[PDB]
Amino acid sequence: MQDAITSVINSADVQGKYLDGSAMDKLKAYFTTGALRVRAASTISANAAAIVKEAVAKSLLYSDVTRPGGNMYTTRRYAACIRDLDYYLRYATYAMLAGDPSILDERVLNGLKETYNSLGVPVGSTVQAIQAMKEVTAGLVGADAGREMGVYFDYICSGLS
Amino acid sequence: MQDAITSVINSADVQGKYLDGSAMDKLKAYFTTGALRVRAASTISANAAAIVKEAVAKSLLYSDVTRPGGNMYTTRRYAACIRDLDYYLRYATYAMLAGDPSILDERVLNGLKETYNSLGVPVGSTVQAIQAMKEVTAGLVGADAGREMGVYFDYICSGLS
Amino acid sequence: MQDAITSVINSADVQGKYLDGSAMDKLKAYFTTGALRVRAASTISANAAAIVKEAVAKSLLYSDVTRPGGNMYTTRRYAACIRDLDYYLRYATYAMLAGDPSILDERVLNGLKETYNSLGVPVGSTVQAIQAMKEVTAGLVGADAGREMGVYFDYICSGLS
Amino acid sequence: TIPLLQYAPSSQNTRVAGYTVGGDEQPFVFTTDNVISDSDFDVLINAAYRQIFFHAFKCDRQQLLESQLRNGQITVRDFIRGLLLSETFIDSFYNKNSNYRFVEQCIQRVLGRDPFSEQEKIAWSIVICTKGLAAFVDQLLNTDEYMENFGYDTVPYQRRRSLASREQGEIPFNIKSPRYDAYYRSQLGFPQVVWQNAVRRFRTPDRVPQAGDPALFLNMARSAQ
Amino acid sequence: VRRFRTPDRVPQAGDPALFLNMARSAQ
Amino acid sequence: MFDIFTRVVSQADARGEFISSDKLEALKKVVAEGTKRSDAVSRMTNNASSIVTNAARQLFADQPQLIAPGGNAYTNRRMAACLRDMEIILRYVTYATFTGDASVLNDRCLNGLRETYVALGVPGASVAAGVRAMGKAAVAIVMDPAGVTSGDCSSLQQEIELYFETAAKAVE
Amino acid sequence: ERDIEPYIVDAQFTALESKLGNREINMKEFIEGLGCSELYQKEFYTPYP
Amino acid sequence: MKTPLTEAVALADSQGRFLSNTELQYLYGRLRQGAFALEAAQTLTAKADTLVNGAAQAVYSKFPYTTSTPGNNFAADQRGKDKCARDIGYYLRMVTYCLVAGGTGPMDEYLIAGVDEINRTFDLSPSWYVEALKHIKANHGLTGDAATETNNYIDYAINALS
Amino acid sequence: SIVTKSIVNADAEARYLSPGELDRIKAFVTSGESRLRIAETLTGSRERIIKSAGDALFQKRPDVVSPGGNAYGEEMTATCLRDMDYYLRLITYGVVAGDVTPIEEIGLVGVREMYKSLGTPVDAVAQAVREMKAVATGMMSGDDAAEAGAYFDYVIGAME
Amino acid sequence: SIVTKSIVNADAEARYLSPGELDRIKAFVTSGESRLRIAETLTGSRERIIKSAGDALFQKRPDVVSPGGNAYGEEMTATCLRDMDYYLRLITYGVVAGDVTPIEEIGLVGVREMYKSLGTPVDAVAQAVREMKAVATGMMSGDDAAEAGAYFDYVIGAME
Ligand SMILES: *[C@H](C)[C@H]1/C(=C/c2[nH]c(/C=C3N=C(/C=C4\NC(=O)C(CC)=C4C)C(C)=C\3CCC(=O)O)c(CCC(=O)O)c2C)NC(=O)[C@@H]1C
Ligand SMILES: CCC1=C(C)/C(=C/C2=NC(=C\c3[nH]c(/C=C4\NC(=O)[C@H](C)[C@H]4CC)c(C)c3CCC(=O)O)/C(CCC(=O)O)=C2C)NC1=O
Ligand SMILES: CCC1=C(C)/C(=C/C2=NC(=C\c3[nH]c(/C=C4\NC(=O)[C@H](C)[C@H]4CC)c(C)c3CCC(=O)O)/C(CCC(=O)O)=C2C)NC1=O
Ligand SMILES: CCC1=C(C)/C(=C/C2=NC(=C\c3[nH]c(/C=C4\NC(=O)[C@H](C)[C@H]4CC)c(C)c3CCC(=O)O)/C(CCC(=O)O)=C2C)NC1=O
Ligand SMILES: CCC1=C(C)/C(=C/C2=NC(=C\c3[nH]c(/C=C4\NC(=O)[C@H](C)[C@H]4CC)c(C)c3CCC(=O)O)/C(CCC(=O)O)=C2C)NC1=O
Ligand SMILES: CCC1=C(C)/C(=C/C2=NC(=C\c3[nH]c(/C=C4\NC(=O)[C@H](C)[C@H]4CC)c(C)c3CCC(=O)O)/C(CCC(=O)O)=C2C)NC1=O
Ligand SMILES: CCC1=C(C)/C(=C/C2=NC(=C\c3[nH]c(/C=C4\NC(=O)[C@H](C)[C@H]4CC)c(C)c3CCC(=O)O)/C(CCC(=O)O)=C2C)NC1=O
Ligand SMILES: CCC1=C(C)/C(=C/C2=NC(=C\c3[nH]c(/C=C4\NC(=O)[C@H](C)[C@H]4CC)c(C)c3CCC(=O)O)/C(CCC(=O)O)=C2C)NC1=O
Repeated sequence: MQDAITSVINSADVQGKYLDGSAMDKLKAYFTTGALRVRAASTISANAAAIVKEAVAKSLLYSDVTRPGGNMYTTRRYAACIRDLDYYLRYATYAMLAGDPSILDERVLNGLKETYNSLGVPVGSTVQAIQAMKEVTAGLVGADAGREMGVYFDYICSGLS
Repeated sequence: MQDAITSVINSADVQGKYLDGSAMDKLKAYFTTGALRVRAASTISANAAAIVKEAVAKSLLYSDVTRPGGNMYTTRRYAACIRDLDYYLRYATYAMLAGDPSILDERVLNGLKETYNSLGVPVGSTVQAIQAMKEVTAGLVGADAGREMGVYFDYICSGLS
Repeated sequence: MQDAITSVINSADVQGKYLDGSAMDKLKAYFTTGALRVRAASTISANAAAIVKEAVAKSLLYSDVTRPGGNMYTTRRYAACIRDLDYYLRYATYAMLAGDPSILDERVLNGLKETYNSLGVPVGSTVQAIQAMKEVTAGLVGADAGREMGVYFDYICSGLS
Repeated sequence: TIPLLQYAPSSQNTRVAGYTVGGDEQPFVFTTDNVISDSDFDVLINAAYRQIFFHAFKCDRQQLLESQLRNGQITVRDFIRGLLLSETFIDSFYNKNSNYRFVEQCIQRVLGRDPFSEQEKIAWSIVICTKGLAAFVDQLLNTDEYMENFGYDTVPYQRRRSLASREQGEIPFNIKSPRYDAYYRSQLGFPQVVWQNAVRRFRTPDRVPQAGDPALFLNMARSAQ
Repeated sequence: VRRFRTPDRVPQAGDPALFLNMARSAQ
Repeated sequence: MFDIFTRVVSQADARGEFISSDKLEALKKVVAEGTKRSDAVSRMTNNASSIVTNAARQLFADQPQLIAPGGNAYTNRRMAACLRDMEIILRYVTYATFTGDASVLNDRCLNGLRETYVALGVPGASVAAGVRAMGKAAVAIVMDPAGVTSGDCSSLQQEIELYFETAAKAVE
Repeated sequence: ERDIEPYIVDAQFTALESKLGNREINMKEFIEGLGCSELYQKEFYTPYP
Repeated sequence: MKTPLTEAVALADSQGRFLSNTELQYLYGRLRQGAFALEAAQTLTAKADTLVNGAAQAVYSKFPYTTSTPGNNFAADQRGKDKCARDIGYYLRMVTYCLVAGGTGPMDEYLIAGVDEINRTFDLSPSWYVEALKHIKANHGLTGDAATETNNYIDYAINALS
Repeated sequence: SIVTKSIVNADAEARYLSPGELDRIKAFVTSGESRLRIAETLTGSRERIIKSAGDALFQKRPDVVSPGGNAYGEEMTATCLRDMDYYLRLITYGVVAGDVTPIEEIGLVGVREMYKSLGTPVDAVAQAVREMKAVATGMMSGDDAAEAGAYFDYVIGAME
Repeated sequence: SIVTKSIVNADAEARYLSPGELDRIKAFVTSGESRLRIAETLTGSRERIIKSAGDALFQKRPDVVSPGGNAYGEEMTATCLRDMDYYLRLITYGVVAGDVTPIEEIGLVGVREMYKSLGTPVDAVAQAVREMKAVATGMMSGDDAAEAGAYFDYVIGAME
């Protein structure tokens, strides 16, 4: 679990030097992004349920998954699906606030692949749902923070695939 | 954990159809077997200790296992052996009653292989003991239910080997 | 915790006597009423939340206790009140099935007065709520099943008062 | 052109002989030739209105056909034809119903019998859309069943609705078939719920007075000195 | 007069009856 | 049986106040486009016969059973009756775009037609293909301009495609 | 000691419950995680010494 | 249901004939009508509230025994006058609907078919609504062609009532 | 079924099946024909049951068919009737199973969470299964109506 | 509040307040004046907030005011306005306290269980707080609207 600040401190710590001016440059880059990161995080926290319901209504609803024969058929599997999507959105918001995708590699993509292979979850439908959620949150909170959420959603998809 | 009934309902549920006549055919097959399944289950439940003692007296007793140098030498290992055999017989009776070996794959053969590799338990002696128990219960409860117990004991041996 | 059967057996055992004709007659009375007890328990298990919300709609709603200053004011207190009424209905169903109120003073009425007196819970308002719950479920299951529910509801109200 | 489908008839109280006798379940028969006084024209005109329009109001009444019939140039068969081609019948019955239900209603009201089957209404529904309502009513009147049962000078009725020593015989067809169906009341959207149950007033629940309450003696104290 | 019942007062805080006027005023 | 003018009337009556201004802009532009509407109907109407024979000719080229023996439209009066039905469906869709509302179409001809074709044994999907091809020719007959003043006839092409589609989907 | 449902704004322990559903975690660490988070600390640690 | 278009469809339909040139003329003659008719419907919608109030004033001034004599039908108290505002508002709204549709069919369907039994059983003298429609047709102040249409219009209302 | 539940009960208690539950499985085996008849009559008249129950639900609770409500429009009402179809299907599965457990596995675990996601009022669904129960028990004979009403009653109990 | 949360979070850890938590309490202590100004803005105009938000809610969700809706019959709409007044009061408390522990610890814990026992759609309540947020952030300056919309955002987020 590291921020932009903690990754800068960590990188300056492995080689063993003090804080140089380029580290201060990265830190001021993080701060001037971090103000709008805060406002986008509040907007996503306000509208998370509508974001997830628009994501599943965009991609997963009238397919074979939410139909019978898919892995989203029963109400147990539907509730697990909505919970999986809520967790993707929440951890993407954490990675957006920290400015580092180390949390997504640490807590989300740790053993998610093998349990998704073992339960038979389709990776492609999940990736489509996450990308639909990505442009839903991009149209919600704005353009630059939409790109911020975009690279972290893409990090989740790349760790998933 | 599924019966013949629950597997029929499950298969008709994945493809999404209602109950067809072939499902009713499988269900009536299950019932006309299930009456004698009940009587054989009562007979096995009545005589389980004699069945297990005849199984170990048939195969494991005067070998190197119950002797020194084997994995059945101490009283700790002997008690664990009798408990393992009792559990094989009990779960075979459950699979005979349900008409489905999903319980044997679910609770017996889940991690039994790797702990049998890790403790150094001989697989071949266990398989011989289970087959001896198989024809002991076949001579006890009868021919058709002997075949019923036979395919479930063989399922346990195939998951073990 | 004992039903009518266990209390009859306990009386005949504390006597040290065998089961004479009066005990046989008591057990015949319970074995005649048991089917009605079963059907009333199923009908009460059908409509738990409806009976609870109709009891609050009869007694506690639109009074001072749901207004500011009342003990049922906040959402936490409302949820705990619904929880307490669900407990009273569930344990009255259990005491109806057993035919003996030993579970009520063993597991409801044990420290309930001291708990409610320490919290500041009004005992008269909750007694009126249990009485309205009794009235609603006696309207639900009929005359005699409502009476054999109301005897244990009156037991709970008497032990609470 | 194309002739009708041949539909097999089905069994009913009409195609059978029946041994009828004078009773009240037999509809009072209204005939032009014997009404010859001015009031009996009013009863006949009211009866034909009761059949074709079900109690036509003054807006629905056609002055020309009633006038001309009281003079006597019009036959009551031509009077029924004029009623069916009049616009209040077209508006109330041909507009709101589909072709099949219209043919059902019109066979019941002109011929005095239920249609034999659904395929009969189907077979007669060709002619109304292809040749017009006038040709449908004209072909209906020219058929021999209407002529043998009523004739030129008889207002039709429901024929042999009720058998002898029955409490009920049959629904009178004025009750059975109204001008709307379910399909067109759905277009008008009528079942807006009356919603006069469980309004849930929010005022505080009344509590019955407990034993020994001061109020208990309120009502007697009001009556006392 | 010495009423034996609660005083005639109404519309206490957090009551729905006080907000019934504003319930009527809205669509 | 409903004109779009009395659609606005009946909706405002079920509301129960006067017709609002936004509906009056809409009705004024309806009046400015009803010119297109009415004689779009009649343009659709004139070759109606050649449209009917071309759609039936195409249908019996696509499905050779219906002129094969044992088929539904095989004998001579059944084939003539099928031509009669296709003419009737075209004429009622023509009435519907003249009224400007699909209420005459769904009200006069489509509703019991589904049950009639099922109870007769008549295929419904063949009728659906016929009305779809007939609608394509219908707009194009009404869309292309030959010896006609240039005008905004595209609005009709939209609504007449909707009307033919409702006809084909209600036949089923 | 009670039903958890009137003390939770939403389903609060869905992470640990989902980890137990996979049995990447055991029941004992689920018990320890129930003890560690904030509902138990606001329930039994705050109003008592 | 009398509009010129539905009557053209009914004629073609009753006859069984396909749409023809005769039917077509009605549509562009409905232009001579509608090009003022929609304007007049809007200006009646603006004039509406003072029209009903003045019509109630004229009916009460013509017949003082309504406001004097106590009865259910008579507007002695408030609720009777509320019923009067409802009735004349219904009449004016049916005039507006009749103006927008182009024919008498909305007015003939929503008012005329039952007015004789209602005036017979409920003791509503139709000369009251005669006064009301005459006051409306005097007070509406329509200009040119639109005004002429209303007179034919409102006279049909009085002729149905009388 | 009842056999899987008796097996997991004897497994958790680590013993063989008691002769009481062997007699229960045997009685279930003999009552198979009655439950086949109940599920047969329910699979016969599913459309009539669904149509009458949906119109009774819309007559009772008009909030769902109102504008702004959940089931507004043609496709939304059709999906509402599709969900009633799924629940009557699970009712037939539990009727032929002798147990409520396939109804639990397929359609009772997360219905509150998923209907919290879709926006469906769950008490309206409980009213819908109530109307389906009333209509199906109106169709059946009274003893078989009691059996099917037990499973219907369980579904509306797990709803609300 | 902020001080309660910092004290408890240092209290479980068996340590004193860290200096970062102390300048957090200091910054909240300095921003309390703007918090009190937002609280007076929300308090003084509660009539127009509740009225306009109820109007926009019943415009947006007419089925709850429609026949069969939970909020039906003047008192049901009016009663709802009292629940909206409760939530605006909790919004004012959370604005003053600098944290959402008044709002959560009073009126958000068992809100799902309560509104399920009353038969209320919780999404329509979220729409009510959404319209309250629209009217309230239409009433203030920019940073004041953001700081109040944070707590309005928390209430709508804790609904769903
Ligand atoms: C409002 C826009 C929505 C709505 C409201 C509605 N509420 C009720 C009834 C009650 N609501 C409460 C709520 C609270 N009490 C609290 O202490 C808090 C936290 C501060 C809240 C949110 C309570 C206790 C009641 C019961 C009566 C009472 O006030 O004591 C109703 C009436 C329900 C009924 O069955 O009569 C309604 C209609 N409903 C809507 O449709 C709107 C979406
Ligand atoms: C914090 C990081 C984290 C994640 C993401 C996580 C996921 C996770 N997802 C699971 C299941 C699931 N996830 C899905 C997913 C989906 N539905 C579909 O079909 C789509 C492809 C996708 C919806 C977008 C489904 C259907 C299940 C349940 C399958 C089953 O076991 O029945 C399970 C098994 C337990 C359960 O039932 O929930 C875990 C542990 N756990 C974690 O700790
Ligand atoms: C199974 C036997 C059993 C019962 C019955 C039981 C009751 C019980 N009810 C409690 C609270 C409560 N009980 C009520 C109930 C009421 N107050 C009112 O105003 C109403 C009159 C009445 C409801 C009808 C309320 C409001 C609280 C919360 C008190 C508080 O949070 O301060 C508490 C306090 C702890 C906690 O909420 O979770 C206990 C232990 N515990 C048990 O083990
Ligand atoms: C389409 C053209 C057409 C006309 C003209 C027509 C006239 C006509 N006038 C009639 C009666 C009548 N006509 C009158 C006429 C009058 N009263 C007088 O005192 C004056 C001399 C005269 C007024 C100008 C009277 C009193 C009757 C009623 C005689 C009766 O019905 O017994 C009748 C007998 C039916 C009835 O109304 O009872 C007819 C058919 N019918 C038609 O279809
Ligand atoms: C106002 C609206 C209206 C419609 C639409 C209508 C249809 C209608 N189509 C009919 C027959 C028919 N319909 C067809 C249809 C076709 N042939 C095919 O192979 C294709 C599948 C399809 C051409 C699209 C055929 C062959 C018949 C004759 C069947 C028969 O009469 O035996 C009949 C039976 C009467 C007859 O014509 O002999 C009716 C009533 N009637 C109406 O009143
Ligand atoms: C019954 C005798 C009769 C006819 C024939 C008639 C036609 C007719 N078509 C018109 C307009 C028009 N007609 C068209 C038609 C088309 N433009 C295209 O590019 C398309 C290919 C084609 C439709 C497929 C257009 C685009 C207009 C423009 C004006 C309008 O919208 O009416 C107008 C408007 C007034 C005018 O032109 O003076 C007339 C008169 N009016 C009549 O009274
Ligand atoms: C849409 C077409 C339409 C018309 C024509 C119509 C007439 C009509 N007027 C009525 C009542 C009324 N109409 C009036 C109005 C008047 N009576 C007088 O004496 C005054 C002179 C006159 C005021 C101009 C009154 C006073 C009643 C009350 C009858 C009662 O309360 O019993 C009623 C009884 C319904 C009720 O009880 O509210 C009907 C049906 N209703 C309609 O829906
Ligand atoms: C067998 C277990 C099972 C259940 C329960 C289930 C529910 C379910 N309900 C759905 C939709 C729905 N269900 C409803 C139903 C309702 N809303 C109302 O107004 C009515 C009161 C209520 C009907 C009782 C509605 C309106 C939708 C569409 C929601 C939307 O599109 O937003 C969908 C989305 C479409 C699809 O993928 O088929 C699913 C999966 N699926 C299952 O496999």
